[PDB]
Amino acid sequence: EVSQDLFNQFNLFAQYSAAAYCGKNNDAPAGTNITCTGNACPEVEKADATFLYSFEDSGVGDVTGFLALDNTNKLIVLSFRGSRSIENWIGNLNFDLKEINDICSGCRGHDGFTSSWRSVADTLRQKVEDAVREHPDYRVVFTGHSLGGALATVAGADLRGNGYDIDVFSYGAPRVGNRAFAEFLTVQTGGTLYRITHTNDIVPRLPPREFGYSHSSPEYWIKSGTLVPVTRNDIVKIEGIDATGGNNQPNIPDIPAHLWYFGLIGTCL
Repeated sequence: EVSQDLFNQFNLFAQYSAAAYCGKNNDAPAGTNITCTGNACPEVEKADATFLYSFEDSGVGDVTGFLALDNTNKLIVLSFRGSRSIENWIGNLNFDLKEINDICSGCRGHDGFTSSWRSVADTLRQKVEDAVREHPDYRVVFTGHSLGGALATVAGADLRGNGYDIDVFSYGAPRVGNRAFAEFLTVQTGGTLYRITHTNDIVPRLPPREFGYSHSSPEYWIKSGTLVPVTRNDIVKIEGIDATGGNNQPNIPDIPAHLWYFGLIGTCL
């Protein structure tokens, strides 16, 4: 159900997302080869991919990630790590909205996601700008898993428009705000958001719609199970804001489903 070219992209960026968690890169010197433990990011190691800027517990909501240079794939990748211990994050998750009129008219988004990014926006926007300068030809891609999918989606919605297309690839990210914010992210030009979901992952079901939240469209749903290899025939595109029968279905959600996106993610062997 999706193309090989999209599958390969989905795969790479899951690993850039898995590398946020899986070591060396929570803070390591610039220009250094990006590497993971326990086979989390072998397509990243295959490339000439190095760090530009590593950050850790930055900003108000403690944002951890790395900005990278990938000369093989010709990318400029800004990756965000989800929470260090996710089970707790989910449970402690507050559903408070807060306005974000600077991103889009009449848009409210998750107050925490929104304030954390808002707090590192200027340093990170800056760092992304110098990379664009140095490599005008390179594709600018934001990505993250979980909470990092949120942050990469909120940073993508906010930085697009300044002359460089921003592609977002988010893995099991939670909803990020209201219908209007959903509509903005569905149609916001200057980049494509690839909201990737997996079977019954619980994170995408949060925060609930009942608290004023909506999802972007479309959705790329992986149907293979936890710990099952993913192929191009296991992903199906699902169209419609708040669409159903992809992750958003009435059955019992699950945590282990959240840690398997193409491979192990959100946790390091």
